[PDB]
Amino acid sequence: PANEVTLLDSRSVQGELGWIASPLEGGWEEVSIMDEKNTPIRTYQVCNVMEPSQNNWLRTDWITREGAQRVYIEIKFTLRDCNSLPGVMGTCKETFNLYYYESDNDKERFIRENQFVKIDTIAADESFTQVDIGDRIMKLNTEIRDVGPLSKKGFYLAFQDVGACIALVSVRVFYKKCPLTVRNLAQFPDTITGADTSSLVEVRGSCVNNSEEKDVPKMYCGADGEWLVPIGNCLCNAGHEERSGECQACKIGYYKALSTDATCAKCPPHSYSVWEGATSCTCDRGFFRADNDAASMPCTRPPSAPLNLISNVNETSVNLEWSSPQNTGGRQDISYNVVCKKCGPSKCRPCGSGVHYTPQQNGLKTTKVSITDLLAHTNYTFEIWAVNGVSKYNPNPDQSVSVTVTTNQAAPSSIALVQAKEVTRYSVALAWLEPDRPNGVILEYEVKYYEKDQNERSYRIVRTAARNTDIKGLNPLTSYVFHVRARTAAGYGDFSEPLEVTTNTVPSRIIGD
Ligand SMILES: *[C@@H]1O[C@H](CO)[C@@H](O[C@@H]2O[C@H](CO)[C@@H](O)[C@H](O)[C@H]2NC(C)=O)[C@H](O)[C@H]1NC(C)=O
Ligand SMILES: *[C@@H]1O[C@H](CO)[C@@H](O)[C@H](O)[C@H]1NC(C)=O
Ligand SMILES: *[C@H]1O[C@H](CO)[C@@H](O)[C@H](O)[C@H]1NC(C)=O
Repeated sequence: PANEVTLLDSRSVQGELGWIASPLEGGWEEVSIMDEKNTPIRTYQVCNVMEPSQNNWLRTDWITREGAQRVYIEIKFTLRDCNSLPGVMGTCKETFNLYYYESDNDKERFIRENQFVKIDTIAADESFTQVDIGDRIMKLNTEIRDVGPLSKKGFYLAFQDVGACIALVSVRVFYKKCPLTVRNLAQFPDTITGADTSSLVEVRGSCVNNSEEKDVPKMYCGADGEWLVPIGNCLCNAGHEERSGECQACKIGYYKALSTDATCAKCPPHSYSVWEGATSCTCDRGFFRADNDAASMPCTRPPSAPLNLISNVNETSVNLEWSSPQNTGGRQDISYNVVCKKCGPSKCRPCGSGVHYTPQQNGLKTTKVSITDLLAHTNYTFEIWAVNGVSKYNPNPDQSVSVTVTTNQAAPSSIALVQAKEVTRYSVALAWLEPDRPNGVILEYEVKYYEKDQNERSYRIVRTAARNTDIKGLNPLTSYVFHVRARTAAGYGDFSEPLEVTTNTVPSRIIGD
């Protein structure tokens, strides 16, 4: 596996591994066993089970420990049951002994007779047998033992047969490491396991490119080569976000302003980021951000012109009313500034004075202002400007609309004749005269209507340029009241006397059928 590093494998070793036996003859014997396919595997067998005592040694070649302290030894072997051999009770054994000795000499010519250390007496437990199909062996035992802590450049493994009936099929020697990994944006290197089978090796992580440490990244390498639960983390730098084990630049159109931010966010309305790894979003053309700001908050724009600009005049005092613009851009910080003028295109200077202008004349949150005390018979002109937190960045006169007005201009008279031209079950067509004395240019007419009955009465308004209108979508057989008034730059005339019209049962020709 990725957590094991093989120091020796007898099955890999080609062509007579070869191993020192003592005695050289009559002890452990090398013989090749045939697998399913392909090549032979060198094994060692002895079954000297009729002898009173046996001491047969077999020793590997020198094995480097590399950097390992704790080394594992996996032995696969077969064992013939003493009971299956006739009359060998008392001589025959079911175990063999395993030893090692550490050495800096990789060239030892003879098996040592003293300095070895016993790893264990190895027994085969029957119930743990495996079927090995590859080498054609029905009952194979596998036992693993471990040694350490190892301090020298290498070591020799030795097998002592005391009188068993045994074939050593394979020997694999290895150490364990926790494999290279990335955890919480910190890299942890391949780490050789500790000195004992219980050891934990503390490893400090390194921040990946390109991120910064938040809390010191640390993780334990367990002796089984598994990492334990890490602590600490690194955070992706601004303009980057965690993907896989890496901090990758924010994708086009996306941004991350601070390292403490989780992931990349798409640029908010009317801002964009044209480069990867963006920490900011450039405002779109015609769009801005106020000094009081969040780069997460969308860019905004100066509003459109205020709507339904309506003038009323009384003597020298001009009262004005308007409505919120169609496009705020948008923000709720909108306010209005009024602009006075005197002309009658060229020149038209400010009319500068100490006038009011009540309540404000600038930075105004309401839709009304009353102007008082300016001079009497002259044409003035007003611009009402819709303002917001931006527009100091791009002021334009189309953030305002104008009304030309004449002071001391009288309001128009009332209408005094309004007629129902055609009545159907759902509609009333109206027509009316111009007022006797418009006293100026008529800008539009307003029809006001409602149900005669006060309960469930809804007041509605229709505006028109012409002197007629068709009021549609009404209740049938229902009594309604209509009034009309005209507007000029001097304001509204008084409404006409009420005209009462009851819808009838005449079919609608629009609906047909
Ligand atoms: C305010 O402006 C109006 C519109 O221009 C002026 O009315 C015009 O006056 C001239 C003569 O000065 C006439 O020839 C036009 O026929 C008028 N226009 C209209 C209403 O049709 C008015 O004179 C100006 N008043 C002041 C005091 O400047
Ligand atoms: C002018 O406006 C005020 C508003 O209350 C009103 O009292 C006064 O009657 C108006 N003048 C005329 C000519 O009616
Ligand atoms: C981070 O450093 C690596 C080398 O470790 C370098 O190759 C790379 O350019 C850096 N990351 C960026 C900005 O792509």
